[PDB]
Amino acid sequence: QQLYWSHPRKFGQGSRSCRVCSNRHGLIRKYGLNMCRQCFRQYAKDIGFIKLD
Amino acid sequence: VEQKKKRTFRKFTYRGVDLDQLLDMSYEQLMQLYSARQRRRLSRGLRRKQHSLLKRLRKAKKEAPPMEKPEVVKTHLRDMIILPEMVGSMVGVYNGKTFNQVEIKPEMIGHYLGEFSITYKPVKHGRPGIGATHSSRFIP
Amino acid sequence: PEKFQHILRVLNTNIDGRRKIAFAITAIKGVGRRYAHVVLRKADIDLTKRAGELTEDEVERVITIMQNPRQYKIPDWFLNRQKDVKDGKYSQVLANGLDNKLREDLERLKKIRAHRGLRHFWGLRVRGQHTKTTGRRGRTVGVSK
RNA sequence: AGCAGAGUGGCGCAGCGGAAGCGUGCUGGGCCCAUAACCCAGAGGUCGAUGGAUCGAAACCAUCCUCUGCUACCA
RNA sequence: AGCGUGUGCCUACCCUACGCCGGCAGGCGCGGGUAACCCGUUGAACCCCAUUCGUGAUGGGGAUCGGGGAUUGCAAUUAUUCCCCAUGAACGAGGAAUUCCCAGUAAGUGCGGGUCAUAAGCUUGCGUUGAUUAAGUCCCUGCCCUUUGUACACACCGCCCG
Repeated sequence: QQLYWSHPRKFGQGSRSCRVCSNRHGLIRKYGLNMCRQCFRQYAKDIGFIKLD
Repeated sequence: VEQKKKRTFRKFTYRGVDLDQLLDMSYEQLMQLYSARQRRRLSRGLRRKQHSLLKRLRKAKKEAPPMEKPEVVKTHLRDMIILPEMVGSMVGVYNGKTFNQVEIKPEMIGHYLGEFSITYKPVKHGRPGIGATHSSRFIP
Repeated sequence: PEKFQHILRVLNTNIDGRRKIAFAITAIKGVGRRYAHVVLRKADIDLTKRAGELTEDEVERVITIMQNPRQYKIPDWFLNRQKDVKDGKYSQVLANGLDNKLREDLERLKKIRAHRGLRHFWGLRVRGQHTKTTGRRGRTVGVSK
């Protein structure tokens, strides 16, 4: 078949992935996020936060 | 190569030593000649299948007739330090589509391959277009 | 007091006796203010008086301490040039030789015809800089009919 | 040949004893949601030659040449 | 001086005291921190006190540019970033216009977080120093309510005449 399929991803914006579906572009790490800012909003009601200010 | 006085003779020996000494040196003595960025690439790297290039150059240089240069070895690799042993070969270097061929001089040592092949058209102009300012507008 | 002399000529540039010694010397190219406050102290003279108050005996020593800096124990890193390139030594370059040296390195980078010499010859920025909004000499552009 | 004007610093007209004067145009900006109108901003530089006063001369004043305007003949 | 933050997390990675070596960037040896526990009694800047320069495109300004040294990475060229020497430009308070602001507020000044393998002139918060001017009005720009007029309702950026 092939002798390659991959090349070093060890740092950068391609070696971390966000939990929408493996979406990116929307660089995220904060306090152990790995969680997408669009959906973070939809989880304002869900637990982690309730808005108070 | 057809130059004189650029690495031997009166005027210019490569940081106090001729090309002839360099060829007998290992990389170890060679890198200690001041050119800081070079020293990273050797001490870290140590041949990550640059093997493919360096054998073809020596090989083609050998088999080629005397007083004539070889054909070409081609590369998509624009990165590799130009070295004394490489001199006299002819290398085509991929840009985005085009293999621009270059002869290697002893005066190019230390530099990269990719500095001798450009990857854009220098630029011409122009005649400013329409919206090229706060005036372009209207038609009906 | 001290009416003895004022403006004088030294190597390749005319230096006034109006200004303080260190700052006076800086006008000569290849010598900055940082380079001069060293060389005066190796010469073991005041920098707290004017350049017109130096004697001929003193200034004769200055240029010697300047042009052989390694032999008067100014470090190699503190020079303009360390291993010039293709000359094989540590060097210190001064006024009219600086320009001659400079013009060589331009010529060299068009000899090999690297990216550098092309950018030089075209009159465009050598280092990584945008030229889209940087420059102008030019700006008169029109499009109407 | 008599009289008159000029011999650009973008254009056209050439303003006066302080190195572009006037009018206009081109190019850019401003105002306005937008256009017009309106308001601002430009531009390598003895301005045909030979001289004098002068701080200086297209421009203060002469000596010469050339092109034209009006008048008009030598040829 | 304050708001914070920190390895044991994503897949290979943190914040750093102390000792030693180097001008510097940095290297190297050891130790602590799950954190009101260790870094950090956060021994920050402007400010404050004493020398030097002298009205000079000057030592103001640091653009452009040459050479050299380090760090990150698989790779640094069209210079990733950082450091050293040299080079020393525009710029000497800014037209027509225009923005924002009423009390710990404006302005000056530094710091933490965010993105981050390497890297803020950005954004988001925090302290520190701390004024002048107003206590009003519908003039301009715009908005709310009533009354009035309308050939308008795709609603005046409307409609319509020779």
